Amino acid sequence: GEGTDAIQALIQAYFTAWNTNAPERFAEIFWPDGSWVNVVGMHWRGRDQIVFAHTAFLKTIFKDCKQELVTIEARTIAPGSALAVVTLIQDAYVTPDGRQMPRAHDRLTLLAVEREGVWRFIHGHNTIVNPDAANNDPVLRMK
Amino acid sequence: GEGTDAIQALIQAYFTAWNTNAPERFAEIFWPDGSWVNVVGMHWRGRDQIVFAHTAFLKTIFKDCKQELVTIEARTIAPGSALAVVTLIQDAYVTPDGRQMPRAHDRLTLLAVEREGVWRFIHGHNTIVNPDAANNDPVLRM
Repeated sequence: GEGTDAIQALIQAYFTAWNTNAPERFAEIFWPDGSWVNVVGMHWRGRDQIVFAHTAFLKTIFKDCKQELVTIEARTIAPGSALAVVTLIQDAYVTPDGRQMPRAHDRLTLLAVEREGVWRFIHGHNTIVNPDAANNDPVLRMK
Repeated sequence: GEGTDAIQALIQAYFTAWNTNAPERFAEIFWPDGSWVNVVGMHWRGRDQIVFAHTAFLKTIFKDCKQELVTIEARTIAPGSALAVVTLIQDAYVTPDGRQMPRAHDRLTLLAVEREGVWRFIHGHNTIVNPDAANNDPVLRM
């Protein structure tokens, strides 16, 4: 449906901006009242914060760190509202204080809402997938 | 507002169900088409999965593990849609495989939508707050 197609396009735009180190391209895909929560629990309030932080980290720790889409599971949750759970593979990187982060899958929630016929992101929330934990997911014994 | 009041009540109900080990109460605060992403990136699809997993972990690794609400930052994002970013303090616990997880703050997204006058959660996503990383938050430099 419309929301699924729209959020897929927004996700592609986000990844292009990330991978080409073009953080000046993020603002146009978020509403001003957007929010974000990153992999270490930093909470960004409003688009300007989202963009400032994305820009800062793409200049430093993520300047050579590519992200790769694996799957997008997008759905409409209400008229004018689309939710996606994205699985990506992120390159290894070093934190500002020198900790080596391994190449890993991330699990990213993205939410897009439609206003005046136009879709943009309103929220993102990212978590690193722990590969040591995955086989103990209880839903694997259902059915 | 109305979205923020409705989601505030759902959040209190979620935490009460967690802390009192009453996972049978979760089914009533999620829509059937809900989803969830936990602190280790496990992705649950549909309410039956969300409740099954919450129940399994509350019976085992989280049987004595409380979550304390610190702050709720809730807002309307569309008519009938309310988004909250919740800060909570989670007790230490041991993972199924035997790793010790320390007491920590978590940053939890909760999304509620209204259908026929009733609100329930459609999605949740949780991330552990890394206290070592926090001083690197670029927004502190704006």
